[PDB]
This record gives sequence, C-alpha cells and structure tokens, in this order.
Amino acid sequence: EQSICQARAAVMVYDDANKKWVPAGGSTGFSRVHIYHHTGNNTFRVVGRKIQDHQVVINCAIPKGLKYNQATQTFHQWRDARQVYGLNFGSKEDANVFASAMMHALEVL
Amino acid sequence: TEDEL
Ligand SMILES: *C(=O)[C@@H]1CC[C@@H]2C=C[C@H]3CCN(C(=O)[C@@H]4CC[C@H]5C=C[C@]6(CCCN6C(=O)[C@H](Cc6ccccc6Cl)NC(C)=O)C(=O)N54)[C@@H]3C(=O)N21
Repeated sequence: EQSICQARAAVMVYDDANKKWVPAGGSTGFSRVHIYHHTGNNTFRVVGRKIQDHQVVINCAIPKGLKYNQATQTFHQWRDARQVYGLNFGSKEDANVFASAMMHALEVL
Repeated sequence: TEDEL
C-alpha cells in the first residue's frame, strides 16, 4: 500500500437514528487521514488514525462511482451502503489535498 | 455542529 495523500481531519460518522454526527471510533479529535493505493488490483482506501493515541478510526474502501460531496471548503462527506462519513478538515489546504487525491482515485478506478 | 465536535 502506498499513501497518495495525508490530511488532517476530524473523522465523523453519521448516526442516522439520532440525526447526529458522532466522532469516528468514539474518539473526539483530529486524525491523520490517508488514501492508500493498492497497486496490485488498483484499489484505494481511506485510513485515518488519531493523532494522539493512533487508534484507527476509519478504514473504508473507495468504490468506483463514489459521489464525493464537498459540502464546504473544510467538510467533505460520502456515503456507502452502510455508513455516511464526514471529514472536518483542519484547514482548507488539507481539504484540497485530500479532495485532489480522492478525485484522482475516482478517475483511475 | 460544535455540539457534535
Ligand atoms: C457540525 O458542524 C457538523 C459536524 C461538522 C460538520 C461540518 C459542516 C457542516 C456542513 C453542513 N453539515 C451537515 O451535516 C449537513 C447539514 C444538513 C445535514 C443533513 C444531512 C447530512 C447529514 C447526513 C448526510 N447529509 C447529507 O446532506 C447527504 C450529503 C451527501 C450528498 C451526496 C453524496 C453523499 C452525501 Cl453524504 N445527503 C443525503 C441525502 O444523505 C448533511 O450533510 N447535513 C455539516 C455539519 O453539520 N457538521
């Protein structure tokens, strides 16, 4: 696996039942969020770990055809069959870096 | 929201 980006974000998931975002992994705070490329089958994943205690709070596949919603310049989100994910980026620069790499992934899948 | 963050 090769990291194609690193971006600072608080990783959220949406709790539909209570219509609230909650911190991924139950752990408030920022993570270092990568997109990793597995070249052997040209697959990509989003993997994020808490800056402080290194807990993996997101590890999801990026499917071909994903709709990546840039809701704001610092909060981007997407959904799959099971969950909705949000990234509250530490800065616009982080959001741009991540969105660049995500859009690249989605274009070569 | 700040309440969620
Ligand atoms: C507080 O600030 C929380 C946590 C940080 C984050 C940051 C910025 C806000 C930008 C608006 N917002 C929302 O969550 C919006 C507010 C309206 C609310 C309603 C539905 C939400 C949440 C569930 C998913 N969703 C959507 O709107 C999706 C968006 C989407 C479109 C297309 C492809 C994928 C997706 Cl995920 N629409 C649907 C029908 O699922 C949402 O985002 N909301 C942020 C925060 O409040 N917020």
